[PDB]
This record gives sequence, C-alpha cells and structure tokens, in this order.
Amino acid sequence: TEFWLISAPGEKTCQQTWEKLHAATTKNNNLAVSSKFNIPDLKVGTLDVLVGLSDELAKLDAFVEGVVKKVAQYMADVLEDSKDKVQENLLASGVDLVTYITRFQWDMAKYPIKQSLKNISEIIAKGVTQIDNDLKSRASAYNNLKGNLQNLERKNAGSLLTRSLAEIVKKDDFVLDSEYLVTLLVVVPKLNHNDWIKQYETLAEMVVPRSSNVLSEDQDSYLCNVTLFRKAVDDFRHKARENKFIVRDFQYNEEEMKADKEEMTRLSTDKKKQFGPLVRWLKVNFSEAFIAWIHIKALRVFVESVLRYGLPVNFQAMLLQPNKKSVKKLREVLHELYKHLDSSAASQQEYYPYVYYKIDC
Amino acid sequence: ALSDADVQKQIKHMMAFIEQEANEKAEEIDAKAEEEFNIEKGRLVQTQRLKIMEYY
Amino acid sequence: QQKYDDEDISEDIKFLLEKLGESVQDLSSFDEYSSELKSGRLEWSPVHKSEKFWRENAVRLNEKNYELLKILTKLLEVSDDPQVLAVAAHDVGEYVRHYPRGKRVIEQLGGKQLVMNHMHHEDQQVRYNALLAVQKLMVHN
Amino acid sequence: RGNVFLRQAEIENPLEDPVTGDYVHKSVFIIFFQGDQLKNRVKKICEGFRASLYPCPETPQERKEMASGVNTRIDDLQMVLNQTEDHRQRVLQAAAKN
Repeated sequence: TEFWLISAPGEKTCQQTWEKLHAATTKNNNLAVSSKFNIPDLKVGTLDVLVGLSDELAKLDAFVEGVVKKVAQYMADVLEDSKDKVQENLLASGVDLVTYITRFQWDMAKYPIKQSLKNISEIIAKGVTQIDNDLKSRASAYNNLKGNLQNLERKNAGSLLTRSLAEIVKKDDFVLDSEYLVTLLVVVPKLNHNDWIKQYETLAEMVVPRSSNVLSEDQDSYLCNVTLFRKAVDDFRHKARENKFIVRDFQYNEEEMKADKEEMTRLSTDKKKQFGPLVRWLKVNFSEAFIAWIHIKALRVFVESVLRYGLPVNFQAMLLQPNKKSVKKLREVLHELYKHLDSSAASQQEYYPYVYYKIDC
Repeated sequence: ALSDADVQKQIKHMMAFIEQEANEKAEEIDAKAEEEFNIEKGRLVQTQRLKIMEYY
Repeated sequence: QQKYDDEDISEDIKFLLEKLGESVQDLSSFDEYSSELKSGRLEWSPVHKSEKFWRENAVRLNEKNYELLKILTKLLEVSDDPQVLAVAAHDVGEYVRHYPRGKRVIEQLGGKQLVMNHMHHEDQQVRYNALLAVQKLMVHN
Repeated sequence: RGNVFLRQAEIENPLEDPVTGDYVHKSVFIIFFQGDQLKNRVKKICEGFRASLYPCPETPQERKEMASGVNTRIDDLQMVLNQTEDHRQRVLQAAAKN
C-alpha cells in the first residue's frame, strides 16, 4: 500500500467534506481510499530563514530514512516474532500502523507548540540522534553476542581431524604416569589398518607391544592410538605421515570440553534472556520513531503549504490511496481540478499544483 | 505563473510577514526592557543602600 | 660567446662584466634620482630602466604629499623639452603601475588631462611615451 | 518562488558578447528578493547560468551622475582607441614597407 498526502488552499468552510469522501471529487470514483488529515497547530516563526529550515529539514529527512530503515532491517534480522516476509504486522505503539496514520494526532503533550518551530525541530533531531546512538551501541553489543554464539557452535562442530575429541577420547586412552612413552592418536582408516597393526614395529623401534588399540569410529576413518618411546614417536610420525595417517599429539583435558560447552549453553540462554529486552526495546523505540516521523512530516506539510500560499496558514490536508494502474487518470483529473487555483501553470512535475508528499511501506 | 494581481497579493503576504516581524521585535524589546529595568533597579538601589550603610 | 686561446681575454671579460655589474649597482639608488628630480634633470638614467627600482623602491615614491611626483606634474606644464617629458611620462606610468592609489591622487590633480594635452606634442616619440603612460593608467579604468 | 515585481528595459544595437563575441541584443529582466538565504540561492543559480551582478541600484542619484561622467571618460577612452589603432597602423606599415 502506498499513500498520497495532498493539501489545498482550503478556501471554502465546507471544503473538508471534499477532502474526506465527497463522491463528486472522490478519487477513482469511490475505489481509492481518501481520508482527512488532522492538521497540527503550528507557529510560523520566520520566513527568511524558512527556506534553509525546509532545506536542512529535507536533509534530516533523508538521514532518518537511513536510520529508521536500518531499524526496520535489524528488527527483521532478529527473526524472532518479526521477519522479512512473515510476522510483518508492524504495530505503531499497540495498533496497526495504518490505524495510527489515519488517526494521526499531533504530539501536543510531549512537544508543546509554545516553543518556536526551530527549537522543536532540533529537539526532534537530537531525540532521533540519541535513538540512533542507542541503536548503534546496543545492536553492536548484540552483534558481538551473536558472533560469540556463532563461534561457540562452530567450535562445537567438526570431525575428529577438525575438532578436539569431546565425546570420543578419555583418560584411559592416554598413557598414565608415563616415564618414557607418549600416546599419539594416530588415526588409521580401514584401507590400510591391517598394514598399521602389522608394521607399527617397522614404523618405529622400541615400541609398546600389543599397542594395536582402536578407540572409536567415524565416517572418514577409525581413531586408534599408539604408545611409543620418544624416538619411536619421531620415527612413527615420520613414516606414518606418508602412510596417510592423521598425526595428533592431543592432551586429554576435561576442561577443554566442559568449559566450551558451559559457555555455549550459558551464552545462548543469556542471549535469549537479553533478546527479550531487545525486541521489546526495539519495537517500542521504532514505534515512537515512526510517531515522531509522521509528526515531522506534518511539520513539513505545514511549512510547504504555508509558503505555497504565502503568510496565511489556511489549508486542508488529506490522506489518499490511489488504485494501481489508475494512477495516471487520477493525476490528470487532479491536474484539471487544481490548475484553476493559479490558472497559469499551477510542466507541473515535482512541485504539483497541490502541496504533495509521498510515503510508502 | 502569476498575473499582476496575484504577484501583488504575494507581495502583500510577504508584507503581513514583515509587519509580524516588527510586532514580535516590539514585544521582545519590551520584554528585555522589563528585565533591564529590573537589573538596573537592583544594582543601583543596592549600591545606594551600601553607601548609606557605611555612613550609618 | 667566442672562445679564444688566450686565457687573459677570458679573465679580462669576466672582470669587465663583474665591475660593470657593481657599476650598475652603484648607479642603482634612489637619493640621486630624487636629487636630479628636484633639479629637473631627467635623463635616460639606469634607475629609469632599472626593473628592480620600479619593482621594489616604488614604495619610496610614496613621499610625504608626493612632492617629487608633484614636481614632475609641474614639469609637465612648464617644461616643453621632449626628452625630460618622455622620462617623466614613463616614470609616472611605472609609478601608477606599482601604486594605483597614486594614480587616484594623480586623477585628483587632473594629470590625466595634462598628459592628454601632451599626446599632441610635436615630438612623435613623446606622443608614444605618453601613450604608454596612458596605457599603464588604464588598469581598472 | 517568484513573488516580486519585474523591471524591463530592452535595448537594441546588438553588441558583441562580453566573453564570446556574439553580436547579440540586450533585453534586461530584473527579479530580486529580500531573504538572505534566498539571495544566496538566486545569486548562485544566476551566476551558474548567466548573470551580471556587479552593480546595485539604490537611492543615490549622485551615483548615476558620476556614472554618466564615467560614460564621458569612456568616450575619451574610445578616442584613445582611435589613436592607438592609428599607431599600430603606421608602425606595421613602416615594417611591411621593407
């Protein structure tokens, strides 16, 4: 759905009915949704600086397209209760966002209008700035947490060759109180396992007899260990690397397993317990961000409608929703309607004969 | 895109703005006159008082 | 440009060149020019062709009331000698070239119309010298 | 947002363009405002396309009188141009003779 903000001189006292749903001037003959817009009560302040005010207002608007669409991108990336294509019903502080758009009410309570327009605009600017700073810091922290969890689950994965043996090797496999030996977990596949058990003596002198022991199984090969004097370890490694045997002088360490698994489970659970607050904070702050968004948009509408008609602030605004593929017909009929206001030229293009702004979800 | 009457009316609009500028400047200078009157009174009265105290 | 087998010639030409160099340095001065300006002697002095003099010491010509320039202005309407008039015209042109406010002071004195009278002098080369001075006067004008 | 009057003054006798030599007429249209930032924008755009913002019409008529005097000095300068072209003619003839 895509909406169209239109504002008019509002000369007639009854023109509001024409703005809302009057069937004579309705859009696409009662097939396009048209609603009135609650015009905020706003000051003027000045007009000399107002050109610059509108300028930097537009630049701030661009920048906040940036920040709020990044907020949308992140809340979509959370992928818990809200995703790109599912669970996309986005709530403007409790109700459907279109319900808040069609029931727009200026934020009189938070931002009184006795204050000049400039100071209110910078108030909103720095409020958005601190919203953005909080988003950056907190989302970076959550990116760090997610990266930590990803590294944890990555190091908790892999074959025997590419991962420390958690649920495979134990204490009894390695030599205990060893005075001269060292147990090397020389993995041997079944392609040449008889080879290993037959010429492990050829691979090295001064070796433990009957050391042909096999611990566990995996899909690439079979884990097995050899107990060997130091020179025997050198020779066995030297003549087994060529024999397509994985060499590994692993040291049994229950801590290497228990630590990693404990951090994995604790970080996952704490990440979820903190991601609850993430989604609450994110959806809330984005709802108020969109509230202030439509407020600054209404402020723009006011400024441009005013300068369009000079000093007096008399105008009537209205939401709209043209039918797809009926757009151009609406363009030309509204051109016919509004070209009599100026009667000369209001090549209408961007600056329409009506004060216009665009929004799309 | 304006005839003579319409551009004249826009000039009169800018003029209602200039008169508004004059009015807001007038009330602001009246306000600052209030505060400057107050501070002048405070300092001058207190200095006279202090001279009278030491003379006492 | 010609190399000779007698080294005495090369030493002598080097000596000639350097001593004529500091000869021009000796003739490069401002107080002798002012003494001649008071006396009205306006020859083809080396200082008159000295690019250095006009580039730097033109600030010196900004005297108190510009008396030397004023004397030149008087020499324009009293002295009819072509040579001194040409020298004075070139000097004024260079002075305005290096000091536009001095040109403004001259225009206060009305010297532009005086040199305009002098463009019609019987000595044609003096007409051209005054033309060069006027051409120098036309920057920002 | 043009919201101001316009002063018009069309002068014929096409004169060569200041920067290209186009023997082109003059047709002057004046539009100006009183907002300082609007003034920055208009002068930026006008210098971007085409403009001559050196002067500034104001109250002083003595400026107009001294400017007509400057037109008099411009005429005298044109006479100087006649003298200079005579000079280059005679010197180039002297050179080309031999």
